[PDB]
Amino acid sequence: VMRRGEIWQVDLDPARGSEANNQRPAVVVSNDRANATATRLGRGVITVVPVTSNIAKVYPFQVLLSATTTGLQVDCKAQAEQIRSIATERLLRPIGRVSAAELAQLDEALKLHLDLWS
Amino acid sequence: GPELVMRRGEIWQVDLDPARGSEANNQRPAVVVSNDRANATATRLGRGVITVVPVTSNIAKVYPFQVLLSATTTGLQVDCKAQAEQIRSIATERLLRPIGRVSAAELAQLDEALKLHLDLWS
Repeated sequence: VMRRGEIWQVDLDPARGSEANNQRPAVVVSNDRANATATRLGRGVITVVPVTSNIAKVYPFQVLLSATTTGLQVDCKAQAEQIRSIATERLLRPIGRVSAAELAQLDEALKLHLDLWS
Repeated sequence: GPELVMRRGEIWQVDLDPARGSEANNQRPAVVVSNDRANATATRLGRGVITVVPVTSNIAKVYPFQVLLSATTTGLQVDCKAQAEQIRSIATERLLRPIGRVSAAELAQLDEALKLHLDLWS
């Protein structure tokens, strides 16, 4: 049981170059039928958007996540340009859930970054 | 190695290792799906991250989140299928060489597969 919108701590190592690395929170963004399939076999993959506490300059393909509603300890930003499909074994520990507003803007960021305007 | 001129829809050979579980692994073709503003930025800076869809020649069953890619037009040596469920942002340091490009109809199917997989509507 993992669901779209949930924030999990995930293990991204090893990484190369500007790829998000270390262990960090990430938002599940794959659909829940795929999530259910991945949990079924046990293996399978799920797609997540990594999160960083280094807010700095926020781009239109990135979304500010509130520590107050997510369970995070500080406000972070989800980087849609770092989207990654991961083996379920990289899931470490659940932290929380994004609001509906935050998730909707993350759908917008994904559509922008991947040029999915239709 | 290569000059970083990758653009959306192109097929490039990329190094995905090391990988865990069902993650697409080793060096294999993948389809560039990140927007060309970001890709051109990566060209200008000579570094960045490029979002790709890895490819497998194990056709088997083509699910709605996967797209059949023909050997005739891609420059691939056999028919392959793009796996939207394996979408991954990768360092430009992982790009090995350009292979070719998918057709516009194939890229449109890949757009639909991505929207399906990531639960997006437009």
